[PDB]
Amino acid sequence: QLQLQESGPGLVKPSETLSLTCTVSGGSISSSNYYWGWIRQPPGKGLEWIASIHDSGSIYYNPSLRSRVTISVDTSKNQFSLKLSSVTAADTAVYYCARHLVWFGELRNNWFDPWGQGTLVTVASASTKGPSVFPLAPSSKSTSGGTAALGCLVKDYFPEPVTVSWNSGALTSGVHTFPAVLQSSGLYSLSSVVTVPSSSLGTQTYICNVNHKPSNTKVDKKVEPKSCD
Amino acid sequence: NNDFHFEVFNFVPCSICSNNPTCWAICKRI
Amino acid sequence: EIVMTQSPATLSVSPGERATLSCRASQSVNSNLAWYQHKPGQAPRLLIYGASTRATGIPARFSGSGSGTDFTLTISSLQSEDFAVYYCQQYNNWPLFGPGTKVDLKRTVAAPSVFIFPPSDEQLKSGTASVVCLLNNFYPREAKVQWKVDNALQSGNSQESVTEQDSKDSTYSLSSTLTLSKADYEKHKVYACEVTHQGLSSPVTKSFNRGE
Repeated sequence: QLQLQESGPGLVKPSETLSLTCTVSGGSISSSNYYWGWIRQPPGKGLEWIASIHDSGSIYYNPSLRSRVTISVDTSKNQFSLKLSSVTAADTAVYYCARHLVWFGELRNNWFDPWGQGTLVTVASASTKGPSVFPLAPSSKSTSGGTAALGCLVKDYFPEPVTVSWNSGALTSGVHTFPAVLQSSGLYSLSSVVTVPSSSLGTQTYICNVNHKPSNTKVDKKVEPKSCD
Repeated sequence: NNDFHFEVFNFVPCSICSNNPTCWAICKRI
Repeated sequence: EIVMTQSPATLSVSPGERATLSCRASQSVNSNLAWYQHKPGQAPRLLIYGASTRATGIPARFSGSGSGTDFTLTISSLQSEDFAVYYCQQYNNWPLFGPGTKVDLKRTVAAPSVFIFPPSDEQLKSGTASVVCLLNNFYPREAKVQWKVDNALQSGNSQESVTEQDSKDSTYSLSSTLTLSKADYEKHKVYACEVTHQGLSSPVTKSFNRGE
């Protein structure tokens, strides 16, 4: 089955260039009558299409972005890339790669099917900071019935995003990872919580796995009940 | 601004014109 | 210049009824109109193209109708799974998308479970104390969370974040984080989180004393 995977820097300094690469697998880009493109979505704005490229080297541009877009295809490694010059904060967004069906036949074809999962780009004048991870310890005060709540607190990181898993992916039922909030410090902060059978508290081990890719920070924090004295 | 701006392509590949006559005017075989 | 609008911006829909939903174009676009579904954190998915044509792999509950300037996407027998944002896209000249409309689910009111967490000893080493209070699996989204320290209410020192509407049971969760400094976390002793909400007959207060 056809799949697209973006990869590219979480963080890029303003007045510089952003480059992303899509790696298509489960189908070949050449030879193929399909264009390959990038769409982006800034936080709390609509989707905006950027450019697409066809195996033949034909390039379909959004005109409002054309002057700043370089888009290319490496037919052998099954990869097309986007380069966007002189970026501003207006360029912070989730960038998706997609297959672009263009056709000028009987029934026009000008859509994107299917898409990749997006990658968050951030344009920031700043430096990456990795998170500090703190336990949200179970207590008598974090139980209701026979269910207990515990979690991790991922603080002071930049930029987004962090991924949080529990027990290296084993535990995924009852997990709630909240959207990051911006703090006054200018950094993000998040918190992941899971509800588990309180009968299991002292016997099952609960570890939160935090991964902040833009700074090669990985943290595993075991979550035990806070010394109750 | 409708009815197919081909001006927003660098060129148009003859391969996606089907029978569209206006398309076949600009396009380019490869 | 074309311009795509959608209405309503957001829409709450009982599980099972039909959500009827619209896209409008400034000039006309004939039938060069697609619709996409975008569940949060997942990839967009083409629902319909041709302004009426269902893409392969799409249930017959989702149909598109319309032309020129007025389109409509309708989801009959709406499921909880369907909770996401829907964008339309015109392709008359080139790809332009609409602002999107968020489709929320309705369900019966559900009171939150309230849990509270004192700060980690590790964080207190650092100079800041974060107290967390959690409302789990409630409906609807609106909830008042007030902090009290020594029966002293607080202001401007707390932050919340709410999860996406759960695609299974259609609920929400919320976390409030009261941030203090290590010092004044010690100048006080009772940390309380008061919750008021539609599922509760009266407000409820989870609290702990420092050190149990």
